[PDB]
Amino acid sequence: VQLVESGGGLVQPGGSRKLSCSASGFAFSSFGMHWVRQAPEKGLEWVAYISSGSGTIYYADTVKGRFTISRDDPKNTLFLQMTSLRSEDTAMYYCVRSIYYYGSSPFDFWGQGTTLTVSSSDIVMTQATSSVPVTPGESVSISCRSSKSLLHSNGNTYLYWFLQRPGQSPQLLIYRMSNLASGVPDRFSGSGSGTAFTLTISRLEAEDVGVYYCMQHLEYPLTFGAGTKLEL
Amino acid sequence: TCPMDEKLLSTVLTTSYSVIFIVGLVGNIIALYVFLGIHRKRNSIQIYLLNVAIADLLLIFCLPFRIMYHINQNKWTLGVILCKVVGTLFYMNMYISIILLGFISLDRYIKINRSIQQRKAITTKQSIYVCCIVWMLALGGFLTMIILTLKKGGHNSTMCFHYRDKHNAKGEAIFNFILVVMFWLIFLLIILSYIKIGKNLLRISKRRSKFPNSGKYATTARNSFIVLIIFTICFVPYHAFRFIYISSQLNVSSCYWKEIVHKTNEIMLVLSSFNSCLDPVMYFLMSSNIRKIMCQLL
Amino acid sequence: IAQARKLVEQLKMEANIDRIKVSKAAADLMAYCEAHAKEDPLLTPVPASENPF
Amino acid sequence: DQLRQEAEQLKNQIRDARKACADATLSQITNNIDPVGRIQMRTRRTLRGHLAKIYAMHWGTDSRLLVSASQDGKLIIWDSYTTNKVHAIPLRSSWVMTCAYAPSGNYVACGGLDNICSIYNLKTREGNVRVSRELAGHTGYLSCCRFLDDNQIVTSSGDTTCALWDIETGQQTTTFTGHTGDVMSLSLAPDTRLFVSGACDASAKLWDVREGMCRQTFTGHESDINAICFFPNGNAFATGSDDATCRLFDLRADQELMTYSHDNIICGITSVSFSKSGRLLLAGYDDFNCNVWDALKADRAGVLAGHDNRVSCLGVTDDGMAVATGSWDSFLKIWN
Amino acid sequence: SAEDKAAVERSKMIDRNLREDGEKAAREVKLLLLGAGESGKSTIVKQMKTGIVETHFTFKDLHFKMFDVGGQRSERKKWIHCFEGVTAIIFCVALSDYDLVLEMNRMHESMKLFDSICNNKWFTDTSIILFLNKKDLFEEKIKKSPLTICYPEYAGSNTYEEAAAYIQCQFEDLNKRKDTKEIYTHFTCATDTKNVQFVFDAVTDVIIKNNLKDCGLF
Ligand SMILES: CCOC[C@H](COC(=O)CCc1ccccc1OCc1cccc(Oc2ccccc2)c1)OP(=O)(O)OC[C@H](N)C(=O)O
Repeated sequence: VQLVESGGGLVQPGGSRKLSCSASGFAFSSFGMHWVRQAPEKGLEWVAYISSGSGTIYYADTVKGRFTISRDDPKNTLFLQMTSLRSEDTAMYYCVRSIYYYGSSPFDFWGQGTTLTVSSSDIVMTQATSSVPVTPGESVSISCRSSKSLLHSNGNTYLYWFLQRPGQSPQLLIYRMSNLASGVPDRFSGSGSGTAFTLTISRLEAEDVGVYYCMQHLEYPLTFGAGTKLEL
Repeated sequence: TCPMDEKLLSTVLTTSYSVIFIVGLVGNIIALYVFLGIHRKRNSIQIYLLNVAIADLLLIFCLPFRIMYHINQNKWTLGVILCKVVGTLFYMNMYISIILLGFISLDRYIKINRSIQQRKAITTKQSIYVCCIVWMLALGGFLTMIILTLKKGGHNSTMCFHYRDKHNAKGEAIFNFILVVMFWLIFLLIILSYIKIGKNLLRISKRRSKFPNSGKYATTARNSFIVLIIFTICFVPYHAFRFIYISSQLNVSSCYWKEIVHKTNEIMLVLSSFNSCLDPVMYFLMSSNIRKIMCQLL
Repeated sequence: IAQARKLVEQLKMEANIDRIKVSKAAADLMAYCEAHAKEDPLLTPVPASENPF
Repeated sequence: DQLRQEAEQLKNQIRDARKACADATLSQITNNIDPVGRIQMRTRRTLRGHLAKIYAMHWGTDSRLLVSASQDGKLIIWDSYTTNKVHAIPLRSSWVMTCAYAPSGNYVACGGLDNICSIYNLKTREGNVRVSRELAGHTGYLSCCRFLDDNQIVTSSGDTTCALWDIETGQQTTTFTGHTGDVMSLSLAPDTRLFVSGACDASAKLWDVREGMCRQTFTGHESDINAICFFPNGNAFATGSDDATCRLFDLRADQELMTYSHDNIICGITSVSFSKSGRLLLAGYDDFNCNVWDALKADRAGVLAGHDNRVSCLGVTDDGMAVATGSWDSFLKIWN
Repeated sequence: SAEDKAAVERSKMIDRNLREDGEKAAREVKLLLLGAGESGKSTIVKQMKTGIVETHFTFKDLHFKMFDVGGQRSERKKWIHCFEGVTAIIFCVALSDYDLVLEMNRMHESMKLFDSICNNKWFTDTSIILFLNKKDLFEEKIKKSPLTICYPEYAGSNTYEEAAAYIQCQFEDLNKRKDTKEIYTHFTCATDTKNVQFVFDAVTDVIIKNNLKDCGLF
């Protein structure tokens, strides 16, 4: 599975750009698709979502009506058409797949992302700190809190734990509470209640360092946490 | 209002209406029985024909008031309310039957002549949809016309089913004219549909690509022609004369034209209502399985 | 001489069987159905609060 | 003749030994137990989308996911709670007669008149359901595929024999022969140590998956056996034939425990399953309906009345919360 | 509920694809090929162009799926109902084996097989297209072997036409639902390429008959 983005670069304010996401290695027509963004050394921030078959489209309320989402299923290409760009739209954009049925992991694979530089109600998720130093072999517990109780009437708590290693793309670790993603070592675990949530890492190795993120789905818009960076 | 002689007319109307009433009652009861007791699954045409049977049953239930009125003294003993109820109900049931027969002809044409393999037998949904639309429109028109006539119309008397002027009520006259023209459109649709069905069945039978059941196609074409002829002879003369009925009924004229107009209208109503009794018998006779059942039981 | 040899060998294997009789084995099903009666959601109707259907 | 006489005498003395030591019938001991009354179940969910006869269904191991096989070559995975179609799989052969859900939920093996058991992988990286492997080697139609684990499965066939396969290699690991008719059903024991298969020769046989030996033989029906399943404790099994008689046999008593027939039913049994406690034996019959027999008193303590065609398949969840029934009218109904 | 709202949409898309597949599958003709083995069904299969063998072919913008179940070697009582709903049953019978024996001659094998299939409970509204193979061989054989060997009640000259007509009538009399279903007899040709045309005509007549039975005039 390989999602590759293009269209990044430097643009002047007031212009319009187009970002392409080419998929190769899976059934693009059966996957809903999210556009997410991350400001330089600030944190992740969801942009838009388009369901399978281009039926449902959701935009972030901060940018709603100013971006456009397009899909090509006979070509397996995702388009984000951006109309007007301020000084805040500069960021790294990621193209995430998401398939929704009973038991699916809808944030499994993330794209490599593309960079964009522009010259010069909603649930709140807050993470405790932003930098925690630790040595290998020591269990580390990270925590974050939500405003609403994410535990829906279904019994499922829509909490997602992602990791971004330095220089790499985000990778899914937990998708509801303790459901490990595909290819993630069994040392990670997650738990919590309602609003207070903890990600625990036992037997930490050198490759586990990076920025951890907690996100809620539960509703649109999707809101990310501050992002806790583990130091070593 | 010339107090003319009507004893012979009363007798012939009474006898003919009684015969039509009993024949329609027995035929529509049998049709209801065969459509409900033994028919588990229904297609669009069967739903349409069941609704036609219901409408004919209501018209047959309306008829005994007519026969009693015509036989007792040619006068209406009860109040004007029941007279208006029966007068409107008879005509609305008749036009429901006409519209549904038109729809039967149309969907038979689409199912026989131009249908290639099937339509997965999902045409029933639109069948109940059209049936409900037609029935709701019919009851709405019935209620609005009866509530207008009973209150706004001050003509209350002890005579019913008699000739009346339409100067005080012109909306009823224009609505009757619209009903006649829409009936004529439906009849044109029916005649084209059944002519095309019959011609297609005759050409299929005359091709004779196959020895088996090549005579059943000719039988079906003959049946299509027969049902078309029966509908025509039952309905066309009445709506042909109703134009003259409306023309004479909306302007002042001597009653010498009026007695023959009223007599012709009564005879034409007899012809129209005789279709209500014929209709189930056509389905019973023209169905091969039902015809064989009748032959083996008798 | 060897067409039904496998048949008779299988039948002989079906003779030396640890025979637990019908009264020693009916009580087993009885005990199993009594001990799991309350956990069966169809033998005894479940309250509608926990019912997912 | 010598072999015929020897077989006849073996059968005669083993039957005499089985009958002579039998203490009493099931009813003689279970009479004093009070009945269950009437098991009134209502259709909580109706699953629509199959456009042909439904021939098989299997419950997921989580008591929430379902797989169903239809004659139009479609294999549908439903979410039983919300009636959402989780998966839709186009089969290569439209003539599917049986199929099953893997105990881990990662696979589904399914087949029929094509002599092949096709195995599909659900938890793929591609987002679809790919065909994992085609198991071939049967010369007659296939019935009752049942996964043992992610890589081992037993299938019965019209070859008068059953086969234990190895999905990693694709080769028939073990072959169980001895039936003299089309083996139409099989059921895995709860403990994955034994299984029972009923055939068109009006007999069932208990076979060992590791030794491949004929452990037991069971007779008593007059016509071909269509369905079979284990009691949840793994010491009994119920068969249903075209005779319109359901029979419960004990694996250790070697004699039929009880008969589940009534005079009014004339058409045979199509499917058989138990409730979680082993108290309510459900039997989907040929006419239109399913009967809920009290598996201890042999009384029809409930009837599921829907299914305007023949009921072809039954299923009870592992927790027993619901029962899904599939019929020839292309409708799956869930009852609770 | 956002995940559930996407799951409902996915199920709706799946259901619409299922509806499209059903619409496509209802628009094709289903034929069940049956015979006695030595009836030369392979010749019919060739002229159209283990377990169950499906043959797909298009003729005059009509799609045909013909299912051959000759390689099943199992009891038909368990899987014949699977073919309830086929447009037609194409039966093949050889005319050369009226004298050859398999005990009992093969012609009675074919006749009793035809009687069993035609009167099957799952086959009441389905029509049968009957094919008579080995026309030239049967014509040449009867010049030295009388048909009396097969039918002792037959009384007629040992010519091709009379014997063939008698055989066709004998096959016809096996039908007991003379008004429900219909038997469609043909004599197979080699170089004329007319067998497929006969099958097309027969299936077209079957479809027309079903439509007429639906409409209510017939
Ligand atoms: C008040 C006495 O009425 C009976 C009769 C006069 O009848 C008419 O003028 C024709 C019927 C008619 C026309 C216009 C509006 C309503 C009418 O009544 C029936 C009706 C009700 C509702 C709907 C409807 O049409 C439908 C349209 C679409 C779908 C379904 C129905 C029709 O007077 P009387 O009995 O005195 O007889 C006079 C004379 N002998 C004779 O025969 O006309």
